[PDB]
Amino acid sequence: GNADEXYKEXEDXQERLRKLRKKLR
Amino acid sequence: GNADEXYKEXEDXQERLRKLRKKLR
Amino acid sequence: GNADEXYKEXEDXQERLRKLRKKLR
Amino acid sequence: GNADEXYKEXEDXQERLRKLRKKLR
Repeated sequence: GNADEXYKEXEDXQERLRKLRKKLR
Repeated sequence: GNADEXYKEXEDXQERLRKLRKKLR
Repeated sequence: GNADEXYKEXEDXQERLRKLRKKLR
Repeated sequence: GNADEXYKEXEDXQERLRKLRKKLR
């Protein structure tokens, strides 16, 4: 409903930050 | 300096999302 | 329970990013 | 360049959290 939708959005943000840290370093 | 400090803050936010996902699930 | 807890955590992350953007610019 | 692009990505993530808070509530 919105539990899985949110979870998915959280892990997409975690992964975008992982990526942005690989860009900076 | 500037880069190292930004890198560490991005890691901190990534780690909070990692914890939020566990709290959600 | 966890609806308000999550909401609060989301707005803290939004505010940390606002802050980090004021640091960069 | 480097700064402008990082600034814009931080703004994009901030805007996603802004939207998630509305979806949660």
